[PDB]
Amino acid sequence: SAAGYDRHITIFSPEGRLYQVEYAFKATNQTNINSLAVRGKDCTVVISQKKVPDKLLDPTTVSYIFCISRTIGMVVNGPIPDARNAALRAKAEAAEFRYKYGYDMPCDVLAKRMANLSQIYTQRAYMRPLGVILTFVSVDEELGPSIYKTDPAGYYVGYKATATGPKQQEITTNLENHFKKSKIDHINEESWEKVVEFAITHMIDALGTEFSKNDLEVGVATKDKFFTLSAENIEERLVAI
Amino acid sequence: QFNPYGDNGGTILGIAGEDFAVLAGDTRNITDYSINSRYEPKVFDCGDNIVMSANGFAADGDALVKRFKNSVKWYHFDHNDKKLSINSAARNIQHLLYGKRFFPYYVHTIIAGLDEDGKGAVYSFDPVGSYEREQCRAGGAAASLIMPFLDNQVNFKKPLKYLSVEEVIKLVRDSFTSATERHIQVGDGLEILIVTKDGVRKEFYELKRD
Amino acid sequence: TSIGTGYDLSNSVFSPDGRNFQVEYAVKAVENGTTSIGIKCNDGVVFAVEKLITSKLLVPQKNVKIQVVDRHIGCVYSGLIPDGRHLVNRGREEAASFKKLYKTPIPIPAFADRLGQYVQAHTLYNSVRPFGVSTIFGGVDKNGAHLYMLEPSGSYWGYKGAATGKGRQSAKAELEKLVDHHPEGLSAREAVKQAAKIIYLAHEDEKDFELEISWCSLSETNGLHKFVKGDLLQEAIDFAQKEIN
Amino acid sequence: MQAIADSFSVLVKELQYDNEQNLESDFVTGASQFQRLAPSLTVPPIASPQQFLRAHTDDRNPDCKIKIAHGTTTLAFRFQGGIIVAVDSRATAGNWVASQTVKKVIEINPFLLGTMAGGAADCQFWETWLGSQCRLHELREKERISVAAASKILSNLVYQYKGAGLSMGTMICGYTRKEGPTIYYVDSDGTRLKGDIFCVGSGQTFAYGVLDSNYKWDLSVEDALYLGKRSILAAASVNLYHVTEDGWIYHGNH
Amino acid sequence: MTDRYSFSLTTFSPSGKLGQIDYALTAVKQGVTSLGIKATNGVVIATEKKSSSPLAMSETLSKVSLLTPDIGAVYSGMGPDYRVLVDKSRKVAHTSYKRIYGEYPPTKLLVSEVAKIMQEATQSGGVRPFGVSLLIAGHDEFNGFSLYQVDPSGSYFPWKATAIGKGSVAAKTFLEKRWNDELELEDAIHIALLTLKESVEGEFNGDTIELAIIGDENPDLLGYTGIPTDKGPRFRKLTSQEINDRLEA
Amino acid sequence: MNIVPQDTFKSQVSTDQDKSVLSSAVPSLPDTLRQQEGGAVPLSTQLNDRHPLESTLKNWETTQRQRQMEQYRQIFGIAEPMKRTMEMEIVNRTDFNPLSTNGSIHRDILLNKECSIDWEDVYPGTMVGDDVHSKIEKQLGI
Amino acid sequence: GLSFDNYQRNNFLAENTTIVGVKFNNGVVIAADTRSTQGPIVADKNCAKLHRISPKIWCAGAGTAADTEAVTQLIGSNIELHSLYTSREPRVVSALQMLKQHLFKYQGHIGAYLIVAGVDPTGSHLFSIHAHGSTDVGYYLSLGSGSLAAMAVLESHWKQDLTKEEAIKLASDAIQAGIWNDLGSGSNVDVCVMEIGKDAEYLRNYTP
Amino acid sequence: MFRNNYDGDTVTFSPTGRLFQVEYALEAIKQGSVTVGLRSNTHAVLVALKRNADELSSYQKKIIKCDEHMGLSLAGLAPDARVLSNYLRQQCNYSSLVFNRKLAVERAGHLLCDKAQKNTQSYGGRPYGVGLLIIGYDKSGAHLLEFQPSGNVTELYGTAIGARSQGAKTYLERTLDTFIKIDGNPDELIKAGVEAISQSLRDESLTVDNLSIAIVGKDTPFTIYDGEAVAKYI
Amino acid sequence: TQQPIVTGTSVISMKYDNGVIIAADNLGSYGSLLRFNGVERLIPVGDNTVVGISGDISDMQHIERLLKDLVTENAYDNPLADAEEALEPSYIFEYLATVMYQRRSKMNPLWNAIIVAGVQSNGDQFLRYVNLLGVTYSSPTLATGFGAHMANPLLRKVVDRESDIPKTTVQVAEEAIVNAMRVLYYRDARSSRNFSLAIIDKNTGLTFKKNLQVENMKWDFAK
Repeated sequence: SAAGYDRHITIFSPEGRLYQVEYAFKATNQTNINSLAVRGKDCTVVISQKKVPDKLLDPTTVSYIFCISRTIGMVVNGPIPDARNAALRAKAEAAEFRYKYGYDMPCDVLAKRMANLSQIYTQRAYMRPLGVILTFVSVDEELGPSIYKTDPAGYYVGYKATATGPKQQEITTNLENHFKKSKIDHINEESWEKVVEFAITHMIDALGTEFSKNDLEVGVATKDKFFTLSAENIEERLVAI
Repeated sequence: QFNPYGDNGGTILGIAGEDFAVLAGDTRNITDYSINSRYEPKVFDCGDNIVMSANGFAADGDALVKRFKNSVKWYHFDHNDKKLSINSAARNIQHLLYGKRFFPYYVHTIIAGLDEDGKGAVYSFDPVGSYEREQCRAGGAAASLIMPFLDNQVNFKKPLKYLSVEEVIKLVRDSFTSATERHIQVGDGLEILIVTKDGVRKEFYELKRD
Repeated sequence: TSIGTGYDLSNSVFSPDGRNFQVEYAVKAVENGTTSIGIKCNDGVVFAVEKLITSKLLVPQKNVKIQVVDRHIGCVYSGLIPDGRHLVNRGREEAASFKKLYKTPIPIPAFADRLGQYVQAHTLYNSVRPFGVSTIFGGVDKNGAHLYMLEPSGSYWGYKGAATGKGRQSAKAELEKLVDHHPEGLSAREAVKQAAKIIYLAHEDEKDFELEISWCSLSETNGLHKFVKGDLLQEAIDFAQKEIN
Repeated sequence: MQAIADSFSVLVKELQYDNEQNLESDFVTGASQFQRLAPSLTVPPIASPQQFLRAHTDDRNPDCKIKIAHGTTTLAFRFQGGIIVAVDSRATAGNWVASQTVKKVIEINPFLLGTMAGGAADCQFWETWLGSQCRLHELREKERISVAAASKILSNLVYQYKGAGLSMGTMICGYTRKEGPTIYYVDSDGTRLKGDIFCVGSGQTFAYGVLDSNYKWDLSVEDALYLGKRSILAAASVNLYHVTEDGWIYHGNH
Repeated sequence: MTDRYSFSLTTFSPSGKLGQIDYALTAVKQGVTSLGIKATNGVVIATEKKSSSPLAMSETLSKVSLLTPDIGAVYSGMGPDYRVLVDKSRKVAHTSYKRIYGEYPPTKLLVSEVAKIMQEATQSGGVRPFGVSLLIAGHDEFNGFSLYQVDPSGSYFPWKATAIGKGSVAAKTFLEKRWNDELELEDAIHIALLTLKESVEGEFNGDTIELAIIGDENPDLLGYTGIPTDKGPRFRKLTSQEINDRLEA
Repeated sequence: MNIVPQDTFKSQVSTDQDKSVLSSAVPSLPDTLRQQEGGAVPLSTQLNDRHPLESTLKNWETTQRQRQMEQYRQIFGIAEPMKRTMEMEIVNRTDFNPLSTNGSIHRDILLNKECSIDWEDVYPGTMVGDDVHSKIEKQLGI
Repeated sequence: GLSFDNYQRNNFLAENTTIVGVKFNNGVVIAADTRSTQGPIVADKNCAKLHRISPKIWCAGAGTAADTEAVTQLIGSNIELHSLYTSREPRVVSALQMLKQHLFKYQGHIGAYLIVAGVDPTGSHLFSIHAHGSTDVGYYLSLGSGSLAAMAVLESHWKQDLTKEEAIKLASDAIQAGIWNDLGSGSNVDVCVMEIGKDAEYLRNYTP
Repeated sequence: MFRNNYDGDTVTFSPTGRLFQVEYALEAIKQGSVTVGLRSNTHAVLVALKRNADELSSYQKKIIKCDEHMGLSLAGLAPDARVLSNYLRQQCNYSSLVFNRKLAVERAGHLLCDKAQKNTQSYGGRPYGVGLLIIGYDKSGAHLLEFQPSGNVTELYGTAIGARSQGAKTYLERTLDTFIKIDGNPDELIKAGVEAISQSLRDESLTVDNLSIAIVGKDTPFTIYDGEAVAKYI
Repeated sequence: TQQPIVTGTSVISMKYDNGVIIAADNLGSYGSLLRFNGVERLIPVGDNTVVGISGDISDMQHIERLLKDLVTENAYDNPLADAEEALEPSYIFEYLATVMYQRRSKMNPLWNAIIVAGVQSNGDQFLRYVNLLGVTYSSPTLATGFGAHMANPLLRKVVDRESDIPKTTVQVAEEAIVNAMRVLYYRDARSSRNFSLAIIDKNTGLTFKKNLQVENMKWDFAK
């Protein structure tokens, strides 16, 4: 661990590392849930795991998927307070971009903006990074289906598909094997329902033990709108193969 | 361009006696041809046996009286409820008026009370703070009608020193009655505040036009 | 480990495991407060507080332990009294501003989000301290009845039943039993009786206590937040005393 | 951070009482308005305050007009052991009776005198302020202030407001051990002139000629007083002041 | 008040060394290898792409950035600091030079601006030094081609050929044995590919390494025609197909 | 919710209104020598004959920022403007570079002006003062 | 930024072209005259008035010449920085927004009146921009002291289906009418053609 | 020992969840002398025992007048007492000036709580360390409030604060029904207060020098008796 | 503002033995165009106070917002807001007059004339006037604009001094107000036939009558 300083603020250790950033990274696995993001031909699908062990909770109020703009959706890995803080700031960023430049904010530009803010947090002494990982999904009017991920260190990158959580390695390996088999960097289907079913199947075979309709959360981005599915829609998708 | 000033047309008079002071004013508030109100006092008891009047633009006079009363409240708070003397009040009012040197109050101010020897005292202020102690001061419309009437019956040089309070009240009433007869802005009532060692007493007399 | 040495002297510091120990210490401060519960019925909410008796010198009507944030929003809290008062004032300001701007009472989730963001902003800098209070609030809006619980970390959730304070374990067990025994739902009067019973059962610590209950229901109070009159409170107390003995 | 929260938490704005200056001027928070060594002057919050003030200062009620100091003759000179200051006390009557005689010369200190010759309020206010400044300086330095320093303070102050609307011409007369007897003239334009003989008034050429006819450095006190009185009488009863190292002495009609 | 200041985060150790700058240099030395080679007709700048997972699209994130049409840069160290400094350099090229003189700055002056920005971070009360090292290649009319290296402390030096990162010493020796005054741009590209071949542990193909050149003007990249005096950009980033073709040859 | 800046005129004046440059001999009067403005510039001259657009240009960005904060307060709550102001204040307070006047990179990122240029950026711009110690005294409040 | 020094001093001392834009089925054309006048005197008989905000976004201005040049250059710098930041081709709407907000900030004290044409991944765009910050869309626009003759020519022979050649001819004819019938215009005709999916073609001294 | 590590400032919780600086500020009240407050349906009174530095010194002022209808008494630090009394005076003055309205006692208590809570959650300052007893008469009748510097205000019929105030509080509890009904007789209420404060005396006797009294009521403006004015109540 | 655009004409008010009566017409005029019909210019503030405003309509709506904010802030957080801690007419008038004078001193006045009418908690009648200059006064009869020259001489016939107040019933005062409104509709070119009236009585409370029309108009003397 940090010897002297580096236990409070973000300055270099003798090894050239930033311990507070790494600890913020470790803070992202507190919720112990997983999320997956895949691209279709004209849609992008994000599927997140719901865990509600408490019987006194209202399940409809538990969600880690947020709507940022008309076309952009976001999934957060980490504690829900920093998740909501990040969601509000992302909404403000997208709206201000639209006001200032006359056209809708693309997913990758928003990811870069959030990453620059994270860089601010990693360099300033009196600011702490947010212990969350952000994944933005959309169907950009130029780049087509898009998935971009940002982390507490300020690093962001785009993905053909991605997975994040305590069990991200298994899902990543399964996706890599599937893409080796199919030799296509996306899913060849004409409707987002088939893509959602494929993502559910991938999640089931990776995590194991399956789930019901109340243990899952699905968001789908098309060229016009990003929308979150309800419990009945997820039940229909589970029933339909 | 917006004009922030106005005129309300009153008449005030302050007289210093041997052991008393008198401040009187007409109670009619008008807007240049119309009667806004027939009873609107302009002479106010400010505490510590000090009476004040600010004749002219009514909003400015109300603001000045409000500020002076609040300042007197803080003076009592900060100095163990010490009585504010008339000369100290005059200096406070001078500072209050000169604080608006480049945006002045459009008023003529008169204050009355008793000095540290118990004798009557009246102070008159110019609109930007210049002030002096006087035996008798008439201000506003019809002052040119009121001062000669007083000088015709009083030797300020019966001498004013030996006059009683009732005689002064009667003389003020007579001068205001004559001014009401001769001037279209004077009338509808006269209010007189008298300051003596026993405090402040109020008198009201109806004038013409009801 | 409950005590993180070297990482528990500043507010906005991550531990090597990714934990914030000052927020957890505020949580421990919350866990010592008085027991408070909230129950959500078919068309409203009920709040119950285990008040501790005090000297007779207190004016009886000027010391109430259930705060009215707005005509449709009521809340209780456990922890530090000044922090609870501050958060209630912030909630009242937010509700008033929303009603002024949008000419309608603020929906409960929007109020919860604003309060949660305000609480979360106090875990970001070393010049402030996390709130030492946990709050159970709720009410009725156009979408129905809502009950929420908010924690010092800024985390909040909607609940079927919520409990906080010293007697939180027994109260939570009773709330779970009540939820299990009524899959269909619950009514406001049954909710009041069960709230009295749960407050009475949770008490375990030589000191006499009184009870406060509060309603907010569409059928009973026309969607407004009200206290309990003599008759209903006495009936609930009788039911609770029968339950205990 | 909590102050920031208070700034964004929702009557006071319309009253303009969120500004500390407005609260101080109305005596809400205390009597700090009467505690400023440098007084605060209200200015109209418009593009042309000077034009506004000039237009509104020349328009009906005689009692609401700014009082102007008498343009009557004022004389000052320094003969051998002090300063003779002479004014004419022929006051002008109006709609008032004076309890006692007025004075055309302001007594700044027991050792300093000034003359009005301009706007009465400006001269009275700023010479009282100058007396306060001189008192504070003398307390600090444990020595009487030089006349040059006091005149320079007044000149700097009036120059800071040059063109705003002030009008004042004053003659600062003093006597110190290091300087001797000194007379300065300070104007609202920022002028500051040291001199031996000053004559400012309606008719001052006659008084200046009478002085120059019979002026010498070897005048005595009685001779100097007589010469000043005669010069004032030639100009146009007469108030006299004799300033020496120990202060000023006032003569009613000597 | 005690918040009107904040003590310096970078201080001298008793030996006379600034510890934070040394730790930033260590962080640089833990980074991926990048190199630059200066020839007679151009400059080659190269680096190794890295990926957290194979599912990442390596083309979205580029370690090679155009600062001006005639100036490009590459890195070793921490990526977000790179992004911040590149945005700042692109802005400064316009605010300080092009809006004043109507032309883009020379290579050395832009390097100086970047180095000043980096130095100001080592004398501060609330930012740590940038933990990154810079390679800037460029061309200008009165100086020809140039290659510079910028350190976290803000010191910059011109190089005929150099490398930074994890495999910097071996790459430096290999470039020392393989440089001369009469090298050409194609020879420099081949030498750069050979040098990078010794540092990449995984797949050495066109989708895992990144190259760019400062060479001759490319009028086909201007986007408009009609002005004979308007020179095209001299900065050009080689595509993956071109890198694969050069590797096969 | 202001677009054009409003309430830009002074309402009061005094000879000690500039706390940075006050005479030590007469603390109620300003120090003309250390002002270094030509020596013949009374404060009154600054109250008249200004270009009408100068106040609009000088306060433009602050006005837009305040409108944005007001919109955030109306739509998001108190916490959002509070956090934005806290971030900006921390960044501004931790920066002290007496030898340079340029804004920081992080300030530009927070202001969302990473790739924006205005005439203030292009045009950023004695016997006494203009030294490091004057800036130290002004920054520390001593 | 821009200074206000010596404003009072200057007051004290005092007290003592044809431009057209046309739209065709696959792009836009912008044309201008080449006469520069410092009053009644012809300063330059061949002066370029078509200015480049970006390689495929061009503009031509009237009003205060220094203001037009400075505003165009500043918006070009902003557009270049934004395009680098987003790694995307600049759009005409972005330049329009930047110009509109910059002109609205200065409350009409910057005397630049512009015609802005361009192509981008969303298509072809033509806009008019006023010095006070108002903008408008059109299919054909004219500007300058010769704008009425040019607009008469445009109203004579404009239709929805126009090829590149017809659009170039029509713009050239409008500039020619401005040249012949207006004293401020004359000399040569400069053209710039932008098509969807091609490089911009800048033809200096097209007809003469 | 473990408390010694977590009591540096007011932005630190101990591992058990305790804010020790606020507790110390609360403990600072015991260093001040005893004050008693009580009221009935018509009048409210305060009684204070004053202390002197020595024989040659004067006695400390324990009762401060805020407005013609409201006042308070202090127990604890002098600077915080001065600050809070001036703040209450400013608030009353603002109410009177802006609305021509008398500031309510409940409003004053809420304002004091709001001002006191701020210093207990932000770094750079300290919590207040004075308890206050506030009496007033307004449109809702007579009011007595107890302000604790943690940021708490309670409304009571009677109370006492300061060193050894438990005896006076016990006496007030025992005889609540007696003095709660003393309407229209100020002297009886004042004597009840004096008897209540007599329970807190230890080797001390009330004199004309160390006793201060204050009263407010329906027709009685807030009035302070000192010196011989209290000789009749001894 | 610096010049009114949409305006209302006149408000007239009178004291009687047990309360006050106030009235104003429903019209917002756009220059000489009678543009808006249906503008309520009497604002009830609580159950004991009515405020009548004439002049600029946007400034009037701003004043309405201020009054609503004042009412809402009264209940924050007094539980006795409906009890003895309710707002008094004098409080409202003091606040409004302070605002008007402060904005006059700011060279940004609210171009309005305001009458506050109501009953104090002790049963006294309150009737006060303040304008854009901050000039305030009281009288048994009050009016703004054209009413101040036409309606006031009529009403002063009924209540000429303070001793006439106890002799004046509510019926007589309402009849006088209605007749004055009819005269105003006769001789004011910016007037409306539709008006609203409000009675504040210390016994019966607040009665707010809307959609009142001038009736019994003599037009038959044409020739």
